[PDB]
Formats: sequence, structure tokens, C-alpha cells
Amino acid sequence: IKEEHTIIQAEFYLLPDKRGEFMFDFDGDEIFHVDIEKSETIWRLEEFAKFASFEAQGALANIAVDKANLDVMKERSNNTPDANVAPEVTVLSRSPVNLGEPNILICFIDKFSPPVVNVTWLRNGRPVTEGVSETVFLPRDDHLFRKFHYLTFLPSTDDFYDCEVDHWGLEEPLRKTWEFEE
Amino acid sequence: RDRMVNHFIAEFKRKGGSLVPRGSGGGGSRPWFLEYCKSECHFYNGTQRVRLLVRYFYNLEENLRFDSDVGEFRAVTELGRPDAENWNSQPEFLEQKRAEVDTVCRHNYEIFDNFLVPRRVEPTVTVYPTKTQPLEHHNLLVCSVSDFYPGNIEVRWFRNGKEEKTGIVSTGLVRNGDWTFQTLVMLETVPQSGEVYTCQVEHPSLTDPVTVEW
Ligand SMILES: *[C@@H]1O[C@H](CO)[C@@H](O)[C@H](O)[C@H]1NC(C)=O
Ligand SMILES: *[C@@H]1O[C@H](CO)[C@@H](O)[C@H](O)[C@H]1NC(C)=O
Ligand SMILES: *[C@H]1O[C@H](CO)[C@@H](O)[C@H](O)[C@H]1NC(C)=O
Repeated sequence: IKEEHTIIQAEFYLLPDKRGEFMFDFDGDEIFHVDIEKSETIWRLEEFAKFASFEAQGALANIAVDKANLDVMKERSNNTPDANVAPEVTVLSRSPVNLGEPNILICFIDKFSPPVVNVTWLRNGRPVTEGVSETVFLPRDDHLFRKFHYLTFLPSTDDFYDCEVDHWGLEEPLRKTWEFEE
Repeated sequence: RDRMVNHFIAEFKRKGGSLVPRGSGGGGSRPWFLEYCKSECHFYNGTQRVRLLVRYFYNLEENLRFDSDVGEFRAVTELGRPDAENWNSQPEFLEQKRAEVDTVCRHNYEIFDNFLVPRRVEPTVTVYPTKTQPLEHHNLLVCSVSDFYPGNIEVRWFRNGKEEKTGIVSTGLVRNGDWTFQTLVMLETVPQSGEVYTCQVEHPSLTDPVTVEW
């Protein structure tokens, strides 16, 4: 056999928002990421924590330099702020949707930049704050970002769901609707 | 449990001069400035042969990179050159990056080969039609293959015997972000009596193929 894999250490620092990021990718999936604020390693899947350990200070230090560099870079190009590339959204179930059996709706915001979005899940018109989770800003092969959003939902014949994505590159927030169909 | 994961260390970019800018889009666009970097450890066959590739961005474009194969930084665009030249003049830095194929790329592989590499999860295979009532075009036989990992897999729809190599509407490999894939391989057909459809799924968590007739 032959093992083909790619580990990526992606980090960034973004102004004006003053928000950085330091994470590792394994064949496309987040191995983990550091919480630059709380200063802690957040494995993608908790089971990982029992196999490796990343001293979260390490990240904080690199972001410190990436903070510096951005001021260098921003000066080297006349503080010319590039354009904003509106993200592409798509709501899909995490597994086959049977009526009554718990599932999850994945809200995949893809191909965007800058790395900042406002995503909202709506169940039957109202915003849902419980049973919702999101991933950090994930890398792509290119220079753009993708980021996943999840909402635990009970496959009902009565409901409907929406994902609302608002990005500095959209005229009006985007809203993809999902809804059981049978 | 293995060792502690290493990371690539960031270097301050010597400011440099100033380049006369190309442009920036507006019209519903707010000003932003992003310094972004990607250090890609590429393993062709485990740690046998590895290729490092550090890619420095800035806003919407890659402007400088460090290929293992080339051995020095290269300007991808003009904005990156001031750096490519400076870092390239720092002999000590150039060896650092050069040693990173090891101190970082391999050191971390080795660790990850213990849990990440061998991670396997069998796919829950599922067959069913999208039977409406009319349509005429005919409701496609949906072979949903969910929750599997690694990505690579092969899902084949068979028409009673032979590999019905056509009308295979597919989603392709979908990635959920929680380390689980899935894919629906839908067959466009007209379900009729005396004929059972089959879904043959081969995967690195399956010694033998999973087949679901319908
Ligand atoms: C890949 O590496 C393994 C050991 O890690 C060994 O079989 C050989 O070096 C390579 N195998 C193939 C099939 O290339
Ligand atoms: C150039 O960079 C300066 C930073 O001092 C900024 O104020 C100005 O708007 C930029 N554009 C031009 C055309 O000078
Ligand atoms: C919505 O999010 C922020 C607050 O988190 C708000 O100030 C801004 O108008 C919107 N952000 C984006 C990235 O569009």
C-alpha cells in the first residue's frame, strides 16, 4: 500500500476585526485549532486529545508575528483593501432523513473571503440558538475559505429550515431553505 | 498516546519598500486586510518522501511561497518579492525551513499515523426510490452511502447482473466537517417486476463489499 496525506498549518490575522486563527488540517478535516483568546487547544474530535498534545502558546506566538507582518504588508501596498468574495451556501442533511429520527442540517458556507460571516439557522421562521454548532474558518486548496454550521433537528413533516449567511461581500444576506420532501 | 505536535514558527517580514498598487474592488465592499499563511506538509508515501510547501497570502492573493523542491522562497506576485529576497538572504532561515521537512513534517506525521491515518468508519449503505406517483421520467433508485471515512470508496449500481454504467446521477464525495463522508449514487430507471437493483460499496473499512439489493 501507499499512504498519501497532507497536513496543513493554516493561520491568519484579520483587520479591522482584529481576529486571528491557528489550526491544523488532515486530508481536509480539522485536526484541531487553538483558541487564540482563551489560549487553548480545541481538538476537532475530543478523542484526539488522548493521542497528541499541542502547547497552545505556540499558536499565540505565531499569530503575534502574523500580526506584525500584516502591518508590514498593509504598508507595502498602500493599505489598498482588496474586494470581498461573497460565499456560496448550501444546506444538506448530515445523514438520511427519516421522519422522527434525529438528524443534523449542515450549512456549508464555501469559497468566501474575508474570513468573517454571520450565519443564522431558522426553524419555521424563527432563529435557533439551541442545538447549533459551527467550525472555525477552514482552508481550501486556493486562498478562499469554507466553514460548516450544524443544527440538530427532528425530521418533522410540519417544519422547514433556513440558513442565513451575511458576509461583507453580499448585497443582502443569503438564505438557503431546506425542508423535508417525500 | 503519542508525542507533542510541532508547528512552523513565524518570521517577521522585513518591511521592505512600497509597491504601486493594482487595485481593489468596491460597490458594496468594506475595507479589510488579511495576512494569511499555509504550510502544507505533503506526504506521497508516509514519511518516505515528503514535500513541504509554505504559501503566504495577503487579501485575495498568494504572493510568496517556499517549495521544498525549489529550496528558496519565490515571489508569486510582486508584493511577495521584498520578502522572498530578504528571507532568501538569511542563510540560517533557509536551513530552518529546510529542516522543517523533518522537525515538523515528519515529526507530526509519525504522531498522526497512530490515530488519524488508520481512522476508519464503515459506511451505512442505504437503498430507496424517490417514487412519487406519476412523473413518467421515473423515480431514481437512491443508493445513499453515509458516515464513512476515509473518503475513497466505490459505489456501483447493478441492473440485475451487469454494472449499469449509465444514468448514475451522483453527489460525489460530500464532506460533513465532522470527519464523516457520504455520497448518494442515484440511478435513473423505471422499476419493473422481475428485476432487482443492487448497490455494491467497496471501502477501506470493508474487507468484503457491502451489497444492498432492491
Ligand atoms: C511506502 O512506504 C512503506 C513504508 O512506510 C514501504 O512499503 C515503501 O517504502 C512504500 N511502499 C510503496 C508501495 O510504495
Ligand atoms: C496610500 O497609503 C496611505 C497610508 O498612509 C493611505 O492614507 C492612502 O489612502 C493610500 N492611497 C493613496 C492613493 O495614497
Ligand atoms: C454581521 O456580523 C457583525 C457582528 O458580529 C456585524 O457588525 C456586521 O454588520 C456583519 N458582519 C459581516 C461579516 O457581514
